[PDB]
This record gives sequence, structure tokens and C-alpha cells, in this order.
Amino acid sequence: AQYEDGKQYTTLEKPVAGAPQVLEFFSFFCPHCYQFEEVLHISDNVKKKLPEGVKMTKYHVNFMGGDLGKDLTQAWAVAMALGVEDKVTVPLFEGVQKTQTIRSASDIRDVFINAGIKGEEYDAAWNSFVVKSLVAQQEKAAADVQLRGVPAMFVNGKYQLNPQGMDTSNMDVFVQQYADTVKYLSEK
Repeated sequence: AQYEDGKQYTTLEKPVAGAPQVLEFFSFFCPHCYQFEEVLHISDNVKKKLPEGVKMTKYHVNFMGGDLGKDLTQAWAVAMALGVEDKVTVPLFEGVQKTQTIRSASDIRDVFINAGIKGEEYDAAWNSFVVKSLVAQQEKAAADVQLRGVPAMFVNGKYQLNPQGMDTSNMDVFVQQYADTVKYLSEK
């Protein structure tokens, strides 16, 4: 066929009941993740081609970057709770990988402040129980698929994208194959 199990995607031997429809995992420490988001714009090109009524979820992971890596998962929880993902994703990626100006939780906080989130609002959210459960959700979702690497994308907790089986010669063409594949998997 044109989309074969084991080729453009793999099937989880152990399906995840109640999983989000489209779920992407990343780390701000993850070099390929920087590409996916900053150069390829994967998240966005996938959204543009998803059928109506399919929502997209993106979670940060703990297994890269040690203590700072966990801080970033909690910061991403804050980002989701305040709905400012589109204002902090670029400066967190660049602060971590480009300028290497993010070295502590306070440096992470500076990025939100610069992005226009007030200190009091960031600190309150940071320390909130809503954020603690949002951190919990991120960890559970990764646990449910026994996640050991990023970037990764899962569709309906049953299918996992396999971009290794795709021509990266043309960036544009790669992104659209990726997006079209998610669309195919979504309609399965």
C-alpha cells in the first residue's frame, strides 16, 4: 500500500485508551525538536491539514536536560495554563539552544516576563495546583507510550509517526508528507 505499518508509522503493540487525538512530545533541549518547530514548523503544518474537530496537543518531556529539563516541563505547563505557547516557544528554544542564556528557572522566568506575562501572574501559575496537574498529565501521557525519545507524535494512542522512513532532501516536501501521514492516520 502507500502507507504501510512499519514504514511511515508504527503501531503500538499496547494501545493507549483515552489518549489525545494528536499528541506531540518535545524537549527544549532536543536538537531535532528545534528543527521541527523553528525550521520545519511541523506542528503548524499538521494542524492546517487535520480534519475538522480533531484537536492537537503538545507536551514537554523530562528525560533530557536533567534538573532544568524538569523546570521546562513545569514552565510549559504554565505556558499551557496561561495560553501563551505561541509567545514563549521561540525564545525558550533559542534561549536554550541558540544563545544558551537559559540556565536556571529564573532565566526561564525572564523569557515569560520579556514576552509580556506579568511576574505576579507567572509566579502564581508556577506555584498553582492547576499547573501541578498539568505537569502530571504531561508525565502520564509520556508514561502511557513508554517514551524514550523526542520529537515524537502519536495519533489516537494507537499509531506513532516514523519520519525516519521519509526523504529529507526537500524540507517542504518532507513536512507535507509528515502532515498528510498524520491526516491519513487520523482518518483510520
